[PDB]
Amino acid sequence: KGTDSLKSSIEKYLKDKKAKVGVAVLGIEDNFKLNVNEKHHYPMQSTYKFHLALAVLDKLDKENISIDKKLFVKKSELLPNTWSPLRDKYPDGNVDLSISEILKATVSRSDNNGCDILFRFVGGTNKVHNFISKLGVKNISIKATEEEMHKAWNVQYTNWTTPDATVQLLKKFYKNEILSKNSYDYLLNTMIETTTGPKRLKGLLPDGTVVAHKTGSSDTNDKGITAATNDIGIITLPNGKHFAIAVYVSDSSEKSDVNEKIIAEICKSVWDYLVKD
Ligand SMILES: O=C(O)[C@H]1/C(=C/CO)O[C@@H]2CC(=O)N21
Ligand SMILES: O=C(O)[C@H]1/C(=C\CO)O[C@@H]2CC(=O)N21
Ligand SMILES: O=C(O)c1nc(CCO)oc1CCO
Ligand SMILES: *C(=O)/C=C/NCC(O)CC=O
Ligand SMILES: [Cl-]
Ligand SMILES: [Cl-]
Ligand code: NA
Repeated sequence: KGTDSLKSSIEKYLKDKKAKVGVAVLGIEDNFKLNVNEKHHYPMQSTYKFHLALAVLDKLDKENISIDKKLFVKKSELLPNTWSPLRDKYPDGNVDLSISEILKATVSRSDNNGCDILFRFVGGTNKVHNFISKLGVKNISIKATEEEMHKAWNVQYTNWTTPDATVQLLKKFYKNEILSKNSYDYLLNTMIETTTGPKRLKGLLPDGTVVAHKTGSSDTNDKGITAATNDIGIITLPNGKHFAIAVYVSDSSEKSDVNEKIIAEICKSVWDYLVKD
């Protein structure tokens, strides 16, 4: 037992769930670790917008470009029929939008068009892949823009991660090992000031728990398979410490609300273990 009855407890919970669920927990201040179903590749869906914002913010820090500089977005780039509050605000495109505003839409509101704008800005999906790899985090594949993921069903499975790689990226980011102080502060606040995934990592946590996170979601095909239901981020414990956590519910046959409950229950049991010192 110890941190092992916790792993065995999560495995027991996953036994009857028709899905492949990956889990990873990394203490921030204290060196706590937990893995469930780790040697597997889970599609990231919109969670990889976190990695993109990192590459964006790093490019700004390094080239000394202000997050306030404006980018001209062509109307042809605000694609329709994809989630994009940017397009809904500026339906005619051909507009100068600050990188700050585009980041906000991409991270806090999961803007697909904002995401693809920001991929163009850093030089494409492969540039983001290199940036992550050069940080010393392995087993993250970043190959498809949001536009490419909305084509064939298979294409989302080519943006994949291990759960371990995510918590490693989260904790590097949180301990301010990646970005300038101003860039760190900005991305953190956009990950706190989100309304997404209310029933995921946050669902069963006490009221007022600080949760900086990024969700991702996919469709359900006609054999009832939801490819990806995800939530990842950093959580504050009652004693003021933090832990990074990622839950990837992949290729689920379960109903949608069950898929989020899986994230919520798993995170809740981790929350209870760590709340006991
Ligand atoms: O001491 C604590 O507060 C928690 C914790 C939090 C993660 O930094 O990590 C260690 C493992 C555990 O229960 N401790
Ligand atoms: O098709 C596109 O790429 C662009 C463009 C100019 C081409 O550089 O003009 C229109 C506005 C828009 O979205 N289109
Ligand atoms: O727009 C959102 O709030 C959002 N959230 C997710 C992850 C699943 O909750 O994806 C999106 C964009 C469309 O999928
Ligand atoms: C952000 O999580 C992505 C949302 N939509 C992606 C798709 O619709 C692709 C699923 O087939
Ligand atoms: Cl273009
Ligand atoms: Cl409460
Ligand atoms: Na999302």
